[PDB]
Amino acid sequence: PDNKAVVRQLIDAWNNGDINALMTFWAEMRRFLDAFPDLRMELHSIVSEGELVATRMTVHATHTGAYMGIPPTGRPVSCALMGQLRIVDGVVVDHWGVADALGILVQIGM
Repeated sequence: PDNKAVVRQLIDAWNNGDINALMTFWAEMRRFLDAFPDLRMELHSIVSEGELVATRMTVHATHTGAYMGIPPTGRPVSCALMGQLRIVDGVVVDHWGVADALGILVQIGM
């Protein structure tokens, strides 16, 4: 079971809408997905070692929902996102992440 292949398939599943493949692998995340439900993930780099896998990504989406009170603008966003995943037995068990939240506020007009 290659950790680095699980991640690359989780991103594929999310960007293509495969409920099942995304479930074979399993706060502020809801703020995003409520404000940017259409978000898409572009993987720039991936580092694996043991159960931990780390990613550099850009999130692409359109601002259709209220984000932290800012009303929806319709404008697309591109937000840098770095995360860490813990994969046990081929399924993600924990996740850490830092998104460029401030860079979103610039992109939409705040």
